[PDB]
Amino acid sequence: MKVILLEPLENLGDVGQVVDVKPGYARNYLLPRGLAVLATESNLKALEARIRAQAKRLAERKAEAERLKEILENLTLTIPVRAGETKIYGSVTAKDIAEALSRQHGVTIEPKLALEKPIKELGEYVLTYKPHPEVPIQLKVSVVA
Amino acid sequence: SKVCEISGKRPIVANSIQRRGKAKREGGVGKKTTGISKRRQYPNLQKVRVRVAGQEITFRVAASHIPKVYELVERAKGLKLEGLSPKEIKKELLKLL
RNA sequence: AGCCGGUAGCGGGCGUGGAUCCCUGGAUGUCCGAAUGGGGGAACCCGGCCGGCGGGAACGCCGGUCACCGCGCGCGCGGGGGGAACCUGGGGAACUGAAACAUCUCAGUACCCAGAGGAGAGGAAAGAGAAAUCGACUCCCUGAGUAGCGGCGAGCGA
RNA sequence: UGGUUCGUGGAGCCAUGGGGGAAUCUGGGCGGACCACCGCCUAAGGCUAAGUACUCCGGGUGACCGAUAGCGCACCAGUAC
RNA sequence: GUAGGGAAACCGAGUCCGAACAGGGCGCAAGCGGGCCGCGGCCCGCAAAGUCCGCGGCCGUGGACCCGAAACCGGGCGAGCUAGCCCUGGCCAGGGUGAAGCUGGGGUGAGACCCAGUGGAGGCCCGAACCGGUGGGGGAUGCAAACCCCUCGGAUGAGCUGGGGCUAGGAGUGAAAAGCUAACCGAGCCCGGAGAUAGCUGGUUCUCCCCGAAAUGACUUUAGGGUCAGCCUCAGGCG
RNA sequence: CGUAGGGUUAGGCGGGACCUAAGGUGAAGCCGAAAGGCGUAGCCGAAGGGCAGCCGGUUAAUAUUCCGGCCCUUCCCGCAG
RNA sequence: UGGUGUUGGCUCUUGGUCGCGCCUGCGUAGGAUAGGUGGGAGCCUGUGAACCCCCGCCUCCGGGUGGGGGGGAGGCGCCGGUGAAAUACCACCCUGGCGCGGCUGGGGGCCUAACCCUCGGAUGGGGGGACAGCGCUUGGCGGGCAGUUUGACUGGGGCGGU
RNA sequence: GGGCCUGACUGCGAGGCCUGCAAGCCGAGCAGGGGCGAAAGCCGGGCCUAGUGAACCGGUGGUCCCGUGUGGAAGGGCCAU
Repeated sequence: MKVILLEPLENLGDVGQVVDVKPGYARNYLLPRGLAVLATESNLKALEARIRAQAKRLAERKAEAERLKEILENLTLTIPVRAGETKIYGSVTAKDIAEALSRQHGVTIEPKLALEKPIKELGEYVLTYKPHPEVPIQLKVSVVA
Repeated sequence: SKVCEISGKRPIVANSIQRRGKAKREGGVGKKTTGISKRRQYPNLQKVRVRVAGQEITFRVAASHIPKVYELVERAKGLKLEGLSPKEIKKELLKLL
């Protein structure tokens, strides 16, 4: 009959999917070996509870995001290093920007952030945040004397 | 075979009627009963063996109720088992009926 | 106003400061018996633990206590056996009747088993069945030997 | 298969050993195959007095018996044997 | 009971078959008075359909007049008899025959094998206890519901035996006789179904009076039994 | 045979407080409409194993039992090794 | 003994079927091989023309058609002709077949994990294995056993005869 | 021997034979619709007496009589076989 698979399963389906098998398979393979569970009203729900909960946790994730989309892309950032024409007297790793955005208009997030190496020249920059999948924030940053 | 531990289904006595002749509905002359005798019909008993609270407990059940075993187990998760004897688990289980 | 059973007698006692006798309650209640500490060829035999007795360690006797199963949270509570019929349920014949016999009949009777109790079963319609009806169940009279059932036989029978 | 008057019969209804296997009132069962109307009733949990049966036991009464009768036993009988 | 006819719908003193308003089947007619009164108006009595109870004769259903089977079925009781097996013990005087093996010797190349001695085997021999039961006689209301005298078989074996155990009724057990399973086993006993059934046999109890058969025919799983007819008898009616 | 009264004395004999045999019963477990049928363990089960008393005297009636002599067994406490 | 339940996984080869992918359809006539009935006056080309070569499959032997390759602005239909039906082209369904896959019926092998057996050990290993065992049902064999039947007349019964 | 014809009728049936029952047998006549005959008339199988089988249970045709709340239907009834 119908079962809810706990794991990915070859030619049946992805975990959580509900597939229809012969009861012999279910009862002597799937159920014993924690591979799938019977599709009863009582855990047909636990399917949807997990679903609903998943949807909402992502909803807030696209909420406190949309905060960090309007509040960000809506300011700037100077850097109080020194500069002898070009190239910086200190140098800003994103860990600085971390604590740095956490400084001026301050602010705080958690790095990552696109600074594959730390900032060695000066000038006009706009660094790729991405707090959450499919939600881009370009962010204005200036490096000044 | 005894009685199904879930449904209480148990052998019944029933007649083996032997007939002869072409049925009326088939234009024949009628059916003639050439013998009745007592027999029994059995529940289709089988074995279900389930692990419950990390213990092997087996039911002897009719086929018409095998999934009832499995419904019990599922229901039985919310029960204070461990580290019971196999016998008292089974007991506790049936109580869920 | 007598009395110490049916019993007299030997040999001794009691009773109108109320005996015998009857009613009620209570006490005692050996051993066997569901029998239950264990064993066993029923009324015998043998033990553990705690307490007492004897000079009492060995011995023995006294008192308490100790089976198994089902429920509850080791401890409680229940069960067990019996009962003339009566009751329900699980099983269930044959003689015989059919002037033979196998379907049919005797009969769901006899009987076996389990359970119930002073009764038991049944019991508040997924009913009846033709009345714009009735309104749980049981039980009696009737319906009715009707409707029907039936080697449309014997017979069975709402 | 059993129950019912129903012995396969046009065989429903009730119960159910086997296989298949729903729905929650615009649901379901029934009114004797089936269908359509028109009606009836709400299955798959349980309890429920009384009216009923019996007579070991007590009592009352017999156009009942009267020791070969009446219980097997009027008596030390479920005994002697 | 008052309405019947029809399979029925139905119709109804009629109804069914039928085309019939032929024919036919099955049905339908009510009493006896006497009187008042200006022919029955209709009283009134008497009788009756019918029915209810009592009584008696007979019939159905029950055991159905009484006694009697051989048997069938259910539930129990029996292996203290007997049969087999299991456990554990016990018993078998004495005598006789003299296997294999060994030992010595003979033999051969070595052997076979021979001879003696020893040895002490065996569902071996004779014969008590013990276990049988051949033949005859006896016994025959016995000493005895299986006995006694004489005679006979086995008697180290498939022997006999004590004790403890197990297997049972369509079942046991059986070196097999359908033998044994508590003195009768072609299916134990006991109790029950049960008062089975008995077309068969027997028995059927006081007195007087009247009458008075049959032993045939038809049919009959009938033939010594029955149904109808014939013959007997009683009551009412006819004459 | 009737009525009466007397008579059966054990640490060592027999059996029990020891053991196991067939079988039986039977925690565990299996099985069966009910009754109930099975079942390694254990327990029950003896005329088998184990286990310490001989000879004589006495009574109308008991005696390896009472008495006499000689001789043992176990359990308990103690002492010593 | 067939079916079904207990009974499950994976391939291989065949059957049935359904989703499309495709190509197939041959009287006379009619340019040629017209499968049926709708839409049809236009279609095709950089989603690059006739021709050219190789092959696949079709063959009723003349063709058809898939692709490949060079060519690359070039080719078909309403009309017309024809016949029972007329035309490219857009459909939809056939007919027949090839391939994909659903769902399954036969088989063949393999698996293990139900069942079953086994193993000083075990929520385990080894073996059997979806068979066997068992439930319901189907049909058969079936004195192993059960209930019964096995006529009457009759110079007794039987036999014969009726 | 021939001609035409289907009375080898359908409704009935007064009255009888025979007879335990059940059956078996004969039948004139009225009606429907016919055949042959000029007609009188004859024809309800066969010169006659054997050539048969009671019920039950079923098949077919017709009938449209019952039809389980109602319309049907299932199934039966009646007539034929």
